Amino acid sequence: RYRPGTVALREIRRYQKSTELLIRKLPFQRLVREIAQDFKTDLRFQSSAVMALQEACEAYLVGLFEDTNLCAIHAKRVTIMPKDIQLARRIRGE
Amino acid sequence: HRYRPGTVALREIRRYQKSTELLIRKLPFQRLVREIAQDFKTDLRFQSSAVMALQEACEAYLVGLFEDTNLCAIHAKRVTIMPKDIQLARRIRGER
Amino acid sequence: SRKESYSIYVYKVLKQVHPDTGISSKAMGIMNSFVNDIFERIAGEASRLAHYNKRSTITSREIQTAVRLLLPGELAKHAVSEGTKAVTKYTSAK
Amino acid sequence: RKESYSIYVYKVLKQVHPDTGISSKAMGIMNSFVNDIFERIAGEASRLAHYNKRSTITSREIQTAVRLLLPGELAKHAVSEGTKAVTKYTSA
Amino acid sequence: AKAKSRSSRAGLQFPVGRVHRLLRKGHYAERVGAGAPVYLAAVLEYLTAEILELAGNAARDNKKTRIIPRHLQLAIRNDEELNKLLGGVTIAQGGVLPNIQAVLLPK
Amino acid sequence: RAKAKSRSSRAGLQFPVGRVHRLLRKGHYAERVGAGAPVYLAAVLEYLTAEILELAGNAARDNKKTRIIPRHLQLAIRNDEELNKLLGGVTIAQGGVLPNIQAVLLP
Amino acid sequence: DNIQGITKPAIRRLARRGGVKRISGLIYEETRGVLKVFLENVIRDAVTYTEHAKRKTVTAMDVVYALKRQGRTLYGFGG
Amino acid sequence: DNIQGITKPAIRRLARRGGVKRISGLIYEETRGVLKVFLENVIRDAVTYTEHAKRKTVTAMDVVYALKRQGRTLYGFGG
DNA sequence: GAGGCCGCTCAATTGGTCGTAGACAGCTCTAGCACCGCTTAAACGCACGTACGCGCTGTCCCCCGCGTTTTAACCGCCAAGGGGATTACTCCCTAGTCTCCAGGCACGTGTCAGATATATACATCG
DNA sequence: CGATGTATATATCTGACACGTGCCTGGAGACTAGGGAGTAATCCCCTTGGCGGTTAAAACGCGGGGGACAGCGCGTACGTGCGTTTAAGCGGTGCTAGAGCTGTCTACGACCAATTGAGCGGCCTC
Repeated sequence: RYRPGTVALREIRRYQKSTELLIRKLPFQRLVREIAQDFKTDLRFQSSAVMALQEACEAYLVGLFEDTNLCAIHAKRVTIMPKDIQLARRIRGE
Repeated sequence: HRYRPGTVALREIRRYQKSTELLIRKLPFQRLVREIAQDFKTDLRFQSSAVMALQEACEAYLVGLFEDTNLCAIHAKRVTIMPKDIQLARRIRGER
Repeated sequence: SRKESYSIYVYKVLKQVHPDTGISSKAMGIMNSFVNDIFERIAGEASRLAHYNKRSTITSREIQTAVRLLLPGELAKHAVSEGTKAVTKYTSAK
Repeated sequence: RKESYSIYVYKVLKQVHPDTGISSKAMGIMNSFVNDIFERIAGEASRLAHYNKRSTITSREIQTAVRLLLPGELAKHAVSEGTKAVTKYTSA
Repeated sequence: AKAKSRSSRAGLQFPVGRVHRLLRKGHYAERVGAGAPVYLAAVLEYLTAEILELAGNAARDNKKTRIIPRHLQLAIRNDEELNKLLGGVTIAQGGVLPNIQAVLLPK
Repeated sequence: RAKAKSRSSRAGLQFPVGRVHRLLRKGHYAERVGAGAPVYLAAVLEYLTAEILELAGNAARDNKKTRIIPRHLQLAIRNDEELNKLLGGVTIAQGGVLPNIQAVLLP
Repeated sequence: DNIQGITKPAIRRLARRGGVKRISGLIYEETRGVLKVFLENVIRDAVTYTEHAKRKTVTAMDVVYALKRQGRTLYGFGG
Repeated sequence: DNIQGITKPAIRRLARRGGVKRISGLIYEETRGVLKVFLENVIRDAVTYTEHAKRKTVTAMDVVYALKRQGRTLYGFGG
């Protein structure tokens, strides 16, 4: 048995090495279509527009988790918690 | 007769949040402005309103930075602001 | 050497909203700088909307779209109906 | 027909690394970078003229926009390349 | 042949003629249509009237009769839509809103 | 009639001075564009392109690769402290992130 | 109800790329709401650019301009 | 050595306006450095606008424009 | 998957004209700089007391890791028609011009809203 | 229950604001020209819908020990107050550097036209 958190370092190294998209494409596409249905019915989406959205959203979330982790280290914790996200978003002005 | 620690601090907070006056002494600030500018060009001259625009901008920047610093102090379960709270705020703000 | 300002028109509006009240020249200068700021924002975005469609004129569609991209929430809804009520009066008065 | 900078980026690449090729995705990133920086410089060159009541944009407007936008050492070298180009051009 | 202003025909206080001139000379496009300055003037007048109505009520609450920059700062920062539109802006002599974190008050 | 010789070859440039001059004259930046502006702006754009491609080629060779791909452009832009200041608000598709772990997290 | 398509493992991989070692179980519901608001603003702007062009298909350039409006340029898709 | 004329009492009054109840003794020397960096960047831009105009006198518009390029627009001195 | 080669076309070049805006010199009057004397607001220094930050131990639960099931993402191929994109036709809208007259800009006047100094009333803190 | 601080009430006055005059340059009205945009028809790209299947990934239980967090002790660093002292702030005089304006004029950039080869789309191939 690998000790708790030993595998997490390999995971971090792997995912910082690669460049692939990490969310499943189909679920994300159906989320995008469900949102847009509130603004217009019978929209159509180019195949590349959903990819551009997925790249923008994953880059946003990764940067937010960097700020969250700095806020977690400031409180002497290791575990990130919801109050770490709300602080980072509050300083960023969102 | 003596007040306990922090009551006059709260009185000052309410006073200085009520007022709109500029808080740095004018004449000391004008010299610091002139000392900085002579690294870029010699024998500069300043309009009186240019120094006042600089002073308004500097005080408006510092007050907001101390607000962001105080949220980082409370997040760590403190009431005292520390230099690392300033550095954290500057880093999340993206200026460090 | 004459300098143009919005001072007269801000005063005319003030007298309609509050007939008992005056405004100091510093507050008038702030309001004068506000009008020029929001003017530059809207004209900028209208010009970008014009060039994205390879069109040459700026029309009320571009102003309406820039307003709808710029102003939040209910400001957009009421600014649009004020714009169209003004245009429809101007065209019907002939 | 669509205009691009692709052949000029390729020429520069052959100047810096003769043996190395470039993929189409990187070529599109480079074309976007060039398009973005042209507009960033030309916008400040446009503002500088109107503040001074001038009706023309000239080498000084481009030079001052470059000084305003680029960080320090990039700015020093970009200006030293611009002056070299404009004097080689005019004195020819 | 009696001249009558375009602002009076539109029912506006802001100058449609000046806004038209200022669009034409601003290098925004090579052509500007007849309806654009009427729309932009009506929008600018709406936003001006909202700001000044709130500033005047802030002046009345302090039992003052003249608007000063403090009242504009109070008018903007207390409205959740104007504060989002004017988020990057510093107002000279404006000061701040009174606000203390509940952790800091006496127990 | 003289034999034509391009203005870019007079200036000693790869980038097209003629098209940069057209884009300045056709973009509503100002009503007049002087002759030196496009030679200056072309020399600047060529310098900025070459500085990026040099570091990207180094990053490609250090992977023992022979083609530049977006990952190498991201590594170049984020490994230079001046380029990262010019391109600090930009995301590159397929670029990923710099390998970086806070030392407190490591054993 | 497609927000449940963004799974716990998927959020974990994004936290891992950001360097996070340990995650509390409450993070997933908070992250879903944050992502939903971020998508809502971009889609609203892209549909506004689509409506102004009188198109019915959302083009990738509409997303590029919507992201540019928020001040976060994306390179790779043109523009 | 004029930076000492931004005195400790003025730093305290500024922290009071920002709601700070208690301040550690090291804050003042850090705050002077943060202020000096902000002044340097703004003055460098203002002087660049003064140079382009061929003026020898720095003016309020040069400062307002230096602040505008930097994202911190100021109302009440110009437009 | 990127590079070598072809046909070809429309964007770039060289030449002459001409209208004007910006370079040059002379003038003037504003306001920025330098110095003097005085008051006294604010800063600086020391003393001292207690509230706050910091480190320590204990505990109990809730994330990480592993094994099996099971589900719907992915690849690949087939249908078909909605829509984006292009070309051709032509009309009505905006640019440019001249005349002329009234709206908005400096300049002067003067008075009442706000700044000030004194009094005291009551709210708060210990 | 005492006393300190802030709030509110009264009298005074001085200069910022609000109103009127002169006048000039900017907006308004009537007309002409031409090219930008609206309308309509066709093509055929690529988007949406469907079917099979296999094998990657998500979901559920179990185990357990690493990590959050609560209660405690303690000692030094920051706030409050009084006295000395220093230079900030005000009114004043002098003055000359340089910002802002005027008049001249000539070097520059926009514009038209005729000529041609630099760059684009496409196919082949290692």
